[PDB]
Amino acid sequence: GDTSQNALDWPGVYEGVLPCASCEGIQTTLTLQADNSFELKSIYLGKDESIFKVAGKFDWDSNGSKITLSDGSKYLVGENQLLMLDTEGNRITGGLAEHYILKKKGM
Amino acid sequence: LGDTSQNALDWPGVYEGVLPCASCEGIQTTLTLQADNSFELKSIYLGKDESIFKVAGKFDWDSNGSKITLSDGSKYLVGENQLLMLDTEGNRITGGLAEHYILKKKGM
Amino acid sequence: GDTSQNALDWPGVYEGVLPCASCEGIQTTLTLQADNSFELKSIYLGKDESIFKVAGKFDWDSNGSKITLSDGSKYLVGENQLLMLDTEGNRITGGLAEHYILKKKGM
Amino acid sequence: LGDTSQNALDWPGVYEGVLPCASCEGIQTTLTLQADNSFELKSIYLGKDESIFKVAGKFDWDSNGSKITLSDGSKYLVGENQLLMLDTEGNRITGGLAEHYILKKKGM
Repeated sequence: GDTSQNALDWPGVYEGVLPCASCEGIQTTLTLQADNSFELKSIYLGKDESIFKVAGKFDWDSNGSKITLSDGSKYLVGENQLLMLDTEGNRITGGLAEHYILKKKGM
Repeated sequence: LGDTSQNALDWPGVYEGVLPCASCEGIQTTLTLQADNSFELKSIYLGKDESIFKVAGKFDWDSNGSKITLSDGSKYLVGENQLLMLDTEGNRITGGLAEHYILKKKGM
Repeated sequence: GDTSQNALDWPGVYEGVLPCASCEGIQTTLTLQADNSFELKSIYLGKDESIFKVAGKFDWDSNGSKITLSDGSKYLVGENQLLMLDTEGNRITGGLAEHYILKKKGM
Repeated sequence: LGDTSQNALDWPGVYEGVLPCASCEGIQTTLTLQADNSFELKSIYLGKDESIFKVAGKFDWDSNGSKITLSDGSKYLVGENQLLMLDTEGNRITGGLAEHYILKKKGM
């Protein structure tokens, strides 16, 4: 039971501008609820703004540490943040590693 | 005849860079363009879970002879000794990572 | 001047369920205005529904026949329909060719 | 030990099918899985503008030993003499084109 899922005040809204494969950035808002539902809004930055929204349920891993959303995206749940992981749940390395953090709103 | 980049530039060749990756460290990219408007793309998705993509196809130029669209839908502005990846609208990508979208000709 | 752009009552709302690479289908609504603006809504069908929206300007080709949206997608404008084309503006062939038609709403 | 498809099936092998394509005729697909959880994918995007993709990488199984996720994010349900492509939620794809998501083992 000594998990992040139990330890952290994780329900809430997280925001960041994530790297985009073919655009300025993905202005991301990810809202998590205590009932393991979520709302993801992804704004692909550019002259037209293009907005992807998905709402659904997410799952916790067996360690109560990482979540997987219904769009397949994974996050490490941390103190005042979510860290988006690679397709297979590993931390994203390299020069842009910090760009994958979604900070709890107001921080 | 058209006073265009397509006609002005020695654009057939090999271009390389490391592009931003939506969910990985980066995309080590090698894009080879031929005069007959065929291309070959290699993309190594870097990180703890590496993969390699290789794409071959044809590309097309816009009416202005400036921008190319690859068969995978990616667009590039063809420039002097470089390609600049554009967004889906065909616009130059602005912001913090703008320079990360440049593929320079090999040996530069 | 003898073009589809001049001939057709093309402004309006077009709908269809397009093939999806990794889902049931893309329930698509594409609204075109006379001023060459558009609104595209794409619902990726499944248990969570995921919705992509983009609004912007579109361009006509020199023949006044095919349009290109700000997300890069292309359409042949026809009588009471739009026909989505491949990346390079060619008609999509094969067994599923008719699945790429967006019919004007009410038809 | 786990009573799972991963342990039950002779799943290493080559699977083929023609998948639906978002903006082309179809995707003639060949997916090769190895016992060490590495894969090779060939995808020919059919139509008037043909292109060929080749992807190599690793894949991972879910805890139930039933579903695999490739390094490109695609998921499949591993079954008897077939793979079934799943949606991004990992659910079986329903509707009019449901059977088009099956890749059968080669020679079937």
